[PDB]
Amino acid sequence: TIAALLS
Amino acid sequence: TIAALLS
Amino acid sequence: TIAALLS
Amino acid sequence: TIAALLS
Amino acid sequence: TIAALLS
Amino acid sequence: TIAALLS
Amino acid sequence: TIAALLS
Amino acid sequence: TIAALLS
Amino acid sequence: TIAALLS
Amino acid sequence: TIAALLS
Amino acid sequence: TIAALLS
Amino acid sequence: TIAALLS
Amino acid sequence: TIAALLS
Amino acid sequence: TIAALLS
Amino acid sequence: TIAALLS
Amino acid sequence: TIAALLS
Amino acid sequence: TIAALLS
Amino acid sequence: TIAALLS
Amino acid sequence: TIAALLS
Amino acid sequence: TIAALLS
Repeated sequence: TIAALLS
Repeated sequence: TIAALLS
Repeated sequence: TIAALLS
Repeated sequence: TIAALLS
Repeated sequence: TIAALLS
Repeated sequence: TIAALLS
Repeated sequence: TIAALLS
Repeated sequence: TIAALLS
Repeated sequence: TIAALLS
Repeated sequence: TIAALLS
Repeated sequence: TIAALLS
Repeated sequence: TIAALLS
Repeated sequence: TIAALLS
Repeated sequence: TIAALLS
Repeated sequence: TIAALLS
Repeated sequence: TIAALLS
Repeated sequence: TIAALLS
Repeated sequence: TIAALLS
Repeated sequence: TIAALLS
Repeated sequence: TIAALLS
């Protein structure tokens, strides 16, 4: 699993 | 903004 | 089970 | 926004 | 089961 | 917006 | 079963 | 905006 | 399944 | 499964 | 923000 | 079990 | 901030 | 900002 | 068990 | 497991 | 700050 | 700021 | 386990 | 500031 947020 | 879920 | 919230 | 449930 | 909301 | 349920 | 709303 | 669900 | 919205 | 939102 | 539960 | 909050 | 519990 | 969970 | 708070 | 926040 | 308990 | 938990 | 905060 | 726990 990968959960990512690039902001 | 980049949001992702990979499973 | 995978639960996620990304904001 | 991403809201997810994989079950 | 896969549930998702993307907005 | 995308709302989805795959079951 | 596949349910989706795209708007 | 790009929204996608792939399963 | 693919559900997508490009806007 | 991949759920993504690029905004 | 990312809130996740992998179980 | 993996629980995480990232903000 | 990161709050995590791996169990 | 970069947030990620990899498991 | 691993519990952590990083701020 | 890797949980990271680069800000 | 880091507060951790590895048990 | 860089916060990480690796386990 | 590695828990780190570089600030 | 650098804080780390390695175990």
